[PDB]
Amino acid sequence: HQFVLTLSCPSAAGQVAAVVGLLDRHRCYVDELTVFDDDLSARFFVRCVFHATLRVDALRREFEPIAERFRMQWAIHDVAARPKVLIMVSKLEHCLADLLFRWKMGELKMDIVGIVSNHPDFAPLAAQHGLPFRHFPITADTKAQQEAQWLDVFETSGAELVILARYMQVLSPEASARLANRAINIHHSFLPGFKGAKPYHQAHARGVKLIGATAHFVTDDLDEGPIIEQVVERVDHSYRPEQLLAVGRDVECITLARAVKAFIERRVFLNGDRTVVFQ
Amino acid sequence: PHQFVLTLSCPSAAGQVAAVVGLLDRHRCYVDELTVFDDDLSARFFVRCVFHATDLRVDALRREFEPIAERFRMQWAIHDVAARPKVLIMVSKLEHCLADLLFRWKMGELKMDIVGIVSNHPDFAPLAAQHGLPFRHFPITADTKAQQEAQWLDVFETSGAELVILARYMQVLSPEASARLANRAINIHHSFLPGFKGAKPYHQAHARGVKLIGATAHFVTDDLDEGPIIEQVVERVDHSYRPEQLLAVGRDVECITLARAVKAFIERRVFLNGDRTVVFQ
Amino acid sequence: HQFVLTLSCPSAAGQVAAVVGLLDRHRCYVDELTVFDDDLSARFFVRCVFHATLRVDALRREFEPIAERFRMQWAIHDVAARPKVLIMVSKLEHCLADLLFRWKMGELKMDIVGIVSNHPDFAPLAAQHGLPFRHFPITADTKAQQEAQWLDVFETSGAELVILARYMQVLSPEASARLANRAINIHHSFLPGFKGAKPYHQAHARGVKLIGATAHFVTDDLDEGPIIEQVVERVDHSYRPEQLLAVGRDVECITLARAVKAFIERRVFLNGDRTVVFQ
Amino acid sequence: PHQFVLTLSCPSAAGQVAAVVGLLDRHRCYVDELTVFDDDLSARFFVRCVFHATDLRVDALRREFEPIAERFRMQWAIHDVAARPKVLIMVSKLEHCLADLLFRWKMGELKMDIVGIVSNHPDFAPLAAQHGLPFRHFPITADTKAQQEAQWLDVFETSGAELVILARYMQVLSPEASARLANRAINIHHSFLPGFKGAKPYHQAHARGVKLIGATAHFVTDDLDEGPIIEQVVERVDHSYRPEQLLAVGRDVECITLARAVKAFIERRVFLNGDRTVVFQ
Repeated sequence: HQFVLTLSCPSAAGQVAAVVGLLDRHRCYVDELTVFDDDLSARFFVRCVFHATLRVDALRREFEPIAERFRMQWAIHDVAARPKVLIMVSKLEHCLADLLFRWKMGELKMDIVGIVSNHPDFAPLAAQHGLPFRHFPITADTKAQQEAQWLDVFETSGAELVILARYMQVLSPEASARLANRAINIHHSFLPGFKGAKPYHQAHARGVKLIGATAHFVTDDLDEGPIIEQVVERVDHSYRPEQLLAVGRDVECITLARAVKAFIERRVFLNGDRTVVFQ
Repeated sequence: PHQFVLTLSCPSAAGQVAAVVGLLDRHRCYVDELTVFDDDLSARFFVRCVFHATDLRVDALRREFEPIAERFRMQWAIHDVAARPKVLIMVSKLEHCLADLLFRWKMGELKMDIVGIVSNHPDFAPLAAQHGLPFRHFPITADTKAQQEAQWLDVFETSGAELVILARYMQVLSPEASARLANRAINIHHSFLPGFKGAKPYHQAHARGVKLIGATAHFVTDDLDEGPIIEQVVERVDHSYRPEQLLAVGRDVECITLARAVKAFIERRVFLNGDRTVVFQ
Repeated sequence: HQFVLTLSCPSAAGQVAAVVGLLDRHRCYVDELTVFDDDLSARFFVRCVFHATLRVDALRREFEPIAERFRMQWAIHDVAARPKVLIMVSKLEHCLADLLFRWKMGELKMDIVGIVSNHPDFAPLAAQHGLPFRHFPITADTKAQQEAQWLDVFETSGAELVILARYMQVLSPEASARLANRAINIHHSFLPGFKGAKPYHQAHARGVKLIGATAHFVTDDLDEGPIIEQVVERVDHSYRPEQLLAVGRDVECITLARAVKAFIERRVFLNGDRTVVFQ
Repeated sequence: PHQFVLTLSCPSAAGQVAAVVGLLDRHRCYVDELTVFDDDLSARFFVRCVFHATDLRVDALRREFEPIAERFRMQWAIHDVAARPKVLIMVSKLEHCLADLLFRWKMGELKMDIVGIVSNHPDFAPLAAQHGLPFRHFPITADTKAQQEAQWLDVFETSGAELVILARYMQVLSPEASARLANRAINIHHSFLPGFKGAKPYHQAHARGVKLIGATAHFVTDDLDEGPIIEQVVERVDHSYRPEQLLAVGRDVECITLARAVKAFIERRVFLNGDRTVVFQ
């Protein structure tokens, strides 16, 4: 019966001794351990998976004063608990279908509390998987009201993460602030970047040899919130624009799944405007 | 078998390959490799064909190719595969690409004849000397940009080089110089996802927490670092890499990316296709 | 409206001229061309995707004397035709489920004429995809007869390919000969090779840093038939035997899918005991 | 910051990290890196910790580590990160791994001191000279296998090298030679999937139509080309690669694989774990 401790704090003497000292005090066998010290942000990170050899509740309570002393933000999760997630989607199926398959097959150990959309298109996909589907359409005069609707479902469902599986509506500053660091977005990426209409036609025109994607945390910042994962795939001159699009969508699937997996396995930490991701 | 390679590009139309293989069959040439690509968006057609004589009057073959090139409006060439293409390498104060190229050359991976190394600095004169290669230092001052280009462009012409490699040569070629070296000069630079402009891009990459570091090799044009892409390569990095460690990765990726591009050029596998390239494997 | 011509023959002068000359004679625009000449087996290979600008039927008819002249094995397939495939499975779901997903999502453009198994485990899965499922159990005294049962299904179904999605019964020499070069198998692979009991425990013990898989054509040879694809994934010392197993199964999925796609897109040719695979 | 790296392995038990960090805190050392791994199947525990002084009596730190090592039955070492490990490189007639290591060394990627290059052949004497490295040629005859090993084992001892790198050294080390170099010699060889035994393995790989070519770097034992694996790498190939082209790829992968193993060793990231290894990133 395992548990995973994660924590970050300002780097300071005695932090490791305090943490391992506690684990030892409560006779915890350490199944996994990973530590990282960022001398530039002056921040320390720990992920520890362990199990007892009554003891875990005592460890949790005694962790409080250590956390206060070092100003640590931390969490201890039951590894058997499946994090609750809400998946948002529009009219593009690929990321949603990919996540549901990885979930079906046991790769992503999470509880999908629901699938929410501005379109009705994937009601049957949600049904084929026994998952609740909520359709909240948007009109010109109801953008703030529609957001409140799905943000309400987010709160009442107990979800701790919102996965934007190619949800195509721009989130308001207030939505983004409210979901800051508890929502993961996915989009395509190019080297060099292409902005504006028909980016895959631009990428074809420029004859790029790589197509990519980036998964990041949603924040209420001027630019994209913190990067979690980036992946690229090699292409060549024989790829028409529609074939580049196909590669991009595939890379979005892998990229999103990696990000989501790292979040639900407690391997992703915020480090200012960037992330720490443990393998 | 003594091999030759025919490369050609021309406007899209029917019957080119038939005409080419017909001529080759008549000269009793065995086709070892044949790659064809039609780009229906740019309406351009590309062929690379490696062949050898089965029993070869190569001059008579070229002569008989003319009616074909004229009919189909082809740009073309037949090279002797044994010939080592002549190349001129430009460098400034950064050693890494120049050193990587010299290593691959010395070990026989890059089969080219380096007619000279040219630089705005004297730093790598000893490196050149150690490899038995001519080195020329042509310094630049605010006033002598045009004069200094004329100097190395002179070396380029008199040496017989058919390719100039900018191995992190950190001076911008004039529009005059780019035009004279059109389709005959390859540049390398670092590439980021997302892009970073201005000073200290590796520090920006670090602060942005990128998980990839890349590089792009391209043919040189007037549009600074943005000519036709030949090759792009990236390497995975993570949160533990400080700016100077990302810099080390970028320089490594520049090396591999440039070497790949130069190799495709000397193996006659890269063709211009407007603002992009066709690179056969 | 596209067609794909594939052919292999003993390498001889005039072979390209004959093929391109015929394509030009019938005003066929070439969408894709790939040729390869193997000077060691002295064998020539061509894959050509084209469309007419009545003409294709005449081309097919006139291809016969050229094929006879050069001793070519060849085929012209309608690209819109979905090759018919039969999938065999036992109690391991992973490859079958991966193929069904890729099929469902339109990546593998094939008609699955049926799923056949020695166990009943994946009947519900088959029903969920609207596919025919046949359970043919095996007992000590009926191994020859059970093979006949699914071989009959294979013949009557019109399938041109049998995909062994971790079908765990050894095929008889007669079955192997009958399915020669029309069936694809998948198995795990290691560097170095591990034979016998618990190969993932052996891989863990030896501390390998890579886990792989190989997809190959079934033949009636002593060793496995021609290799179509091999893939490896990196692992490390922290991977327990059960985690190595998980990576291996994942790689089997990717490897099989690549081989199957290459077969249904007419990109794989036999070249004696090896294969030519066009990208 | 002047860094040190502590490495240790010991039987699994509770309390080691606490004791280690406690000591480091007592000497006001800042922990820069800490990697821990317990292998519950071999019942071995491994730690690598990089640290530096903040306000360092290193010999008092070592002295105070003794009670900890004794109690927990640890094999351990504290190395100065600035120190360049001393290495001896063995080579025969194949240049590729030696040349690759020498380039990575010259360019600053492999921070080690090469105390010498030893060979059963004279071929690479000039390669050593050019890098200012001592070269020793120790030829072998039918009746002198034991005498010749004694010659280069003597160089190993007197040179103060802590690592022998077998850069395609093609003589089988004796059981005595292997024993003296236990945990201190790295070998490289090609690896295939499936495995090929005997003459002309690349021709065999070609005939089998393999789509990958690999290499394995390992510690040396009595067991020929078998020993604790440090690193494995593979490169994709296809039907168009002739046997000699497969060989060229295999040699390239041998270079990369060996270089990664050597770098892991000199960075103190590789631990023995019975018949396998632990390699921290």
